[PDB]
Amino acid sequence: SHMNIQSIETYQVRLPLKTPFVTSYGRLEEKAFDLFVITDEQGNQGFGELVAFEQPDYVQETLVTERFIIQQHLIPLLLTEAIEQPQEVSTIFEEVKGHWMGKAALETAIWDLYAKRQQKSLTEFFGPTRRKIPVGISLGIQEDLPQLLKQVQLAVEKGYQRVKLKIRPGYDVEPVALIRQHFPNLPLMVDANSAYTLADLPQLQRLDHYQLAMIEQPFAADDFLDHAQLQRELKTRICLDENIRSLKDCQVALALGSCRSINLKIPRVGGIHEALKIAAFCQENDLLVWLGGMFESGVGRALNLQFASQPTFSFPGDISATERYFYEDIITEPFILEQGTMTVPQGLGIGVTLSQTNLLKYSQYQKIM
Amino acid sequence: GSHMNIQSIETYQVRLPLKTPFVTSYGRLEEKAFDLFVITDEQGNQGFGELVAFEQPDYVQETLVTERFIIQQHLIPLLLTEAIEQPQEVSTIFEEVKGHWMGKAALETAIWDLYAKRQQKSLTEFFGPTRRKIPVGISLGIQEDLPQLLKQVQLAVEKGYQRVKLKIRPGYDVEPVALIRQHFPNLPLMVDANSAYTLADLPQLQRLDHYQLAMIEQPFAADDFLDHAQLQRELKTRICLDENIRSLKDCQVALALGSCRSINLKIPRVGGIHEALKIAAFCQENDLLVWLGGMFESGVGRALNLQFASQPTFSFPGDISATERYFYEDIITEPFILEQGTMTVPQGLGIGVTLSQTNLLKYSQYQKIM
Repeated sequence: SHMNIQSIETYQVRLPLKTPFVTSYGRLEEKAFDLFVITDEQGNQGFGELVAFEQPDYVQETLVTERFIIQQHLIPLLLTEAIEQPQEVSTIFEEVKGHWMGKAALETAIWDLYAKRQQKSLTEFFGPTRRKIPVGISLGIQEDLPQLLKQVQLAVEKGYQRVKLKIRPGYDVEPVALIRQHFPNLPLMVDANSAYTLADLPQLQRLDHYQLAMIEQPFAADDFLDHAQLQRELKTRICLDENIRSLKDCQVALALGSCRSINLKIPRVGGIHEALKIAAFCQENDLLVWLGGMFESGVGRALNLQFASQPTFSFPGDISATERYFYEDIITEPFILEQGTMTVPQGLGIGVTLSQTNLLKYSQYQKIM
Repeated sequence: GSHMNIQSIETYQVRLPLKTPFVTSYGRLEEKAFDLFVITDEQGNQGFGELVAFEQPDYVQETLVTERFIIQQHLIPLLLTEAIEQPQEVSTIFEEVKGHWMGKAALETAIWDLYAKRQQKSLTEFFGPTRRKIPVGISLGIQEDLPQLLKQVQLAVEKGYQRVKLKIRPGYDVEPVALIRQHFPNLPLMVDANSAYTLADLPQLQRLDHYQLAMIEQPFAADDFLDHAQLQRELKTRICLDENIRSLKDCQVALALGSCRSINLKIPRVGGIHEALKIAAFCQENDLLVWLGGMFESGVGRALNLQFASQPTFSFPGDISATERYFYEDIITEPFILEQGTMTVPQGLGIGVTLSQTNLLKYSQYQKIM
């Protein structure tokens, strides 16, 4: 009675955004994502989400291309061997190069399935975990400092224990100074989104005076050497994102001295097994690791909350209630956020149940096998 | 004005019959599929480029179908946003697209070809010093029957090849190498490890260090820099990286970690000619032996490979062969000349080839994108 996949179903969902995306390729009025439902011989069902964007701006994977790699190469690989432990999936997919998000979509669903098989919450496989966890908040560029200061104040009023400010060349030292002045002990970090170059090192060093938790990806998404040049000169921890796809990338960053913090995203790293290996390595080498979001639906969000609930993830991550980005979700229950703290879903697997009514109005169904 | 006004873009999805079908985890492939792109300006000049990506993501992540999609959905629209004057502008235009190196190169290489023709020059006139004819190497798979192996090496040498590449595996390395170095103590020989080894096999690889090998290619994982550096520090022989080198920055990291002393360069894998030129230069500046690898290109990609590899910096013969070595027929009108291990570099404007309308009709599906 080993895990014997009876069927695989998928929903191509398009969830309306409260704030549509503007990309170099056009506008996006909704976040598109594919859901995968893997049913075993027992009737148990594992849920997974393909979160890849519709354009290769953040990273190379896109929804349409990963969707193809899943049906043409990954699913066939997944269906050849009987799986005993979810950790075996990463090994099974090993022969497929790249396509991390496509792998994660299927791999995370197998972990969910396995958990349900054991009649346990997936959290039971992540070692010690919290029931509720503080989450951070991120503010975009606010040229009107007074209003920005207003935002931080409301953030603190709502109990958020950490704040992230997006930053760019002509907007960094001034706004960070203002917030550090009105909030001396507030955990603060900045997000440079690759907006700087090595020539801006002088400017970036000024931030060392404001006790920031970290400065995220100031240089190119594919750079290690420039970041190392900066990290050597900074007391503040530099954080990498796009560049960290696996345990080995963390090992290369550590070797080069590229950073002292890692932004971890399960889909970007290919799944839970890889995310777990990366988190363990960061713990052993003083690399502050935290979890980031990717506009996931409730399916991916549930998993993020559970994974981020481990004590290790002490720095509040980028996780919010689904309604922060959407009007509705495709799962039946809402996540509860009270004073910057969210409850970690309990219940078998990821602890969420699909909303057939909403899936019916926002998605296209298809039985792969 | 001196800008290339693109009037039309045409594509051909080709499937060229292989003399030896591919065997993949997804099935046998009787032909090498690839897409050709033709970019015509207002003067009637036409640039040719090729999308070489395999039909499965086993070598590298890109696949023919997915890159084909990225090209029409993202790259072509981007390509058409500026009135391009210099081919170097393409890689900058494409910079915002993450990854998709092979898709980028397909169009980027066509623009270089178009520009050269526009300037009334052979593409070689843009690669600095270049040779008219160049020696190419030969590859040889695993051969447990040493006697025959020695026979094939004897054949290659008799045929003029000045370098041989042997596929190697954990229980098959020193044996065939020692045999060849004993019968050809002066022949340039390299070994392709195809990521079949692990760091624990160090002692076995060290034994190879005493056969004057030009290099040992990617003994460890395709995405590894650190294990390779550990090995490299223990060997006199040059370690060569491939899958892992997508840009100049990747070479900079490899050099900083001491991962290798040689680079397998493939234009498609690197995103085009511009990045390839930056990589070759950095290699020449840092004593990294660079050579051109192959990807079963049709005559379009092959013509470019010969022209780029003709630069004297590419001292080590690369994996470039006549199209006949892998295919029955080609989609260009003329076969490449190969005499005693030496191939003729295409002269003529751009990459110097003309498409075979007859063969394109036999082996491809046409589509006018713009």
